[PDB]
Amino acid sequence: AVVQLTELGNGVVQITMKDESSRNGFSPSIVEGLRHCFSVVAQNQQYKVVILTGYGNYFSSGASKEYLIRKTRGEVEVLDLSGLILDCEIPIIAAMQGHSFGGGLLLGLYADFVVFSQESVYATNFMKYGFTPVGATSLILREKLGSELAQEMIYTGENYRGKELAERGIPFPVVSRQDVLNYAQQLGQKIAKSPRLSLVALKQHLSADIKAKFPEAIKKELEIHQVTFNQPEIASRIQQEF
Amino acid sequence: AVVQLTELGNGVVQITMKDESSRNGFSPSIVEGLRHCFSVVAQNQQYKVVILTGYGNYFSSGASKEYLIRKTRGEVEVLDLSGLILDCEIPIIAAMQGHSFGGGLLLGLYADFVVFSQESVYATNFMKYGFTPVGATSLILREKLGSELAQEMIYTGENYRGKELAERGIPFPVVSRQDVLNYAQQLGQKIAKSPRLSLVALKQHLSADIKAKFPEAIKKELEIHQVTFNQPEIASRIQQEF
Amino acid sequence: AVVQLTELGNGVVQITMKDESSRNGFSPSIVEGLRHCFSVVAQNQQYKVVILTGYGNYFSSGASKEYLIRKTRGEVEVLDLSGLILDCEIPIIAAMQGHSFGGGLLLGLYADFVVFSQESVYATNFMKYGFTPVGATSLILREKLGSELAQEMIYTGENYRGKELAERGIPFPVVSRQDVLNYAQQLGQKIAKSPRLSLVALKQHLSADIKAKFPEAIKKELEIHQVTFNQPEIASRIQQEF
Repeated sequence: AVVQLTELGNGVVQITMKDESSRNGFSPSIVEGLRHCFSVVAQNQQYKVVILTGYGNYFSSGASKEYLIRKTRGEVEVLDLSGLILDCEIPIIAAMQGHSFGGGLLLGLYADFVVFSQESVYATNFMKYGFTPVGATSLILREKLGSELAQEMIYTGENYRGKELAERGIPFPVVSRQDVLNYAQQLGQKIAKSPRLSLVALKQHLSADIKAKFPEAIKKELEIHQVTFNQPEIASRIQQEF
Repeated sequence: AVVQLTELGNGVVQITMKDESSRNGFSPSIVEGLRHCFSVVAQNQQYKVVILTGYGNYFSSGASKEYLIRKTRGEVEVLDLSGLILDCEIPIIAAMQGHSFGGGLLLGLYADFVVFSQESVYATNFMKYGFTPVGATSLILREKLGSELAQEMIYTGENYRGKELAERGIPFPVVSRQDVLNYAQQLGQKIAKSPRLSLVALKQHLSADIKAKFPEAIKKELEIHQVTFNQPEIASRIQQEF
Repeated sequence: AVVQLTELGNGVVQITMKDESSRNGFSPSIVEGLRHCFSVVAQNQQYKVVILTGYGNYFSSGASKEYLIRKTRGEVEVLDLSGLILDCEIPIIAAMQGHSFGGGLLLGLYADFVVFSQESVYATNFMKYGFTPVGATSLILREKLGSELAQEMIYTGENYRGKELAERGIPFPVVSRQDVLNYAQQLGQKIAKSPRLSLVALKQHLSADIKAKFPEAIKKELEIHQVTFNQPEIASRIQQEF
């Protein structure tokens, strides 16, 4: 119920994340709804484009600070949602009409096209808490945003408004929040003019370089994360971010 | 006669494409003239820079729609003009004073330096007709234009004015059509100040990464093109583009 | 004495190059001071960030023309200062408050973060004299500046003001000379908020791709440099640059 799939016509579908209690964080119901909605897409051979979007002021909050505290005590797994986006056969547009944090930003950046909101806040959060990324952050961020913006965003963990990112020349559209989904929907109908077979073939071809590097990047980042996350001072740093 | 080589001084030469009947498309006379002019360059050890340019409102139209229709019926080969640019020992400047479409855009983007016209139209056409690129489009476009502009241009097949491309921050000069060739000629004399041996050595060095990936990229794209081009609905899509 | 290390607080240190006789060129005292100051950093496990900076109107002049003349006669080694920057365990910010030429520009571009001065002049000098780069120039410049700016800067050897580079959209900050060091110092304190272990781990991770390509790039460029540098006309070209 927190993640709904709706048909927009011409094989364009929308996956909408709405879990207001967690602010579209990676809650159990969000992860279940995403896996369900994307498996529905996988069974359907008529769909051509997916637009992934959130609700209100939120695209995706990623892992909560509560989750991170549970993790310092080894009570919870590392979540890897990359497969859902990466193994989807058809192009995905991430319409990030609201804020995206940590794994929430990665969730959008794994997509084939990304639309930012001008007013919203975007962050690879990890180093805000003093530890290194997971989810092949380095690979995807350097590929999509360029190495210098990626490097600064990764080292600092700091928050960037959509408009600040445009001003530093990211290749993605950065429009007003009320325009984000509409824009994605227009781009979606544009792409969906093509035969589905060509869209599937093209996506596989264009993704091959990143796809080939991904398993190793994921494993390497995790090795480093497990070391840096599990240092004594980390729990207290997380606490100071509440 | 449709492709002429002229000496500009200081080892800078110009290859001018003028086939008005086909609009500088890949006509038999254009392909013959290009192969001839570039083999002339290959024999000459005095030349330092080539400026490749078209006529009037056209740099290069690539394969005609008529050619594509002949191709749906297996009457014509896939044209691969990459060798002519890629195997040239000396730097080439593509002065694209007019429109460049499909293989015509690639023809310019294979060059070491590229100059765009503000008013002209630029497209990787393939997906306009519903099928995937040939000629290592993905490789070259992502390398020269960045992955996000490349991806959008490849998925859509749509037409972009020089000025629209500058506004989205491509690293190439985008000047008025009447300025394109002059600009290329000035850059050409600048480069030609260097010893020819250093120019040849530097070009080989800077090209090595792309050169190493190229045969595989070419083969892979062709494999996919042969599948997507030869689907039943394609002939009719081409027909609707006349 | 020409290179001094000073502590700025919170594990941020500054390495200041001041050899006014050579204009911060790669003089014996500059190379000795750099090696000393960086080995001091290597022994200290408390430091988190280094800011590398020059004096007055100069960051680094690289190899003098006098040195190059000695080199045409085989009297001097090729200098490779890359190790000092590349083997430093902690992030380095190159605050290039003044001009940087040839190996002097590379010295800064090897760093994890780079700040340019608006008014200063920046050049990969090699081809100004008619010969090819050393120090993995192609690798680092294409990675940090993008292939098209890198290519033009490498082919021409020409001089670019900080402000000209910003106008062509380099991802680095380009601020007034009086602001360069302050800016670097602020960025330095920002980064130094993180645990040193995470900073060391992250730097290694983010550097791995370039680090893996570097020995081969260095060797390949040197092979080509040794050919192009040692051609008969080169000594006279250097002479005309005095």
